[PDB]
Amino acid sequence: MKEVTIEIKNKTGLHARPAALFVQTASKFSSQIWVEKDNKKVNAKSIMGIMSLGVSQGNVVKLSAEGDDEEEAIKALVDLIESKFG
Repeated sequence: MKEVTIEIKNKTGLHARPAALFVQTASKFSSQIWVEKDNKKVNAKSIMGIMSLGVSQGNVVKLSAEGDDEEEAIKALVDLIESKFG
């Protein structure tokens, strides 16, 4: 299991296209991936889960993954977030 604490810095946070890019990037991996904000942990592959988290610009979330490609999965999301979703 791999976990990372990270600040989301893009305008819309986890909303709009960035929200879709995020969901589709996690769906690329077989591992189960979660996002926690405050006290609420949701599935990173679920758009409804991400929306319910209400992640805005500047918010600090905790990404975690568990599976055969958990390291690659976390790395992929980190690189995506750090590029501010292109």
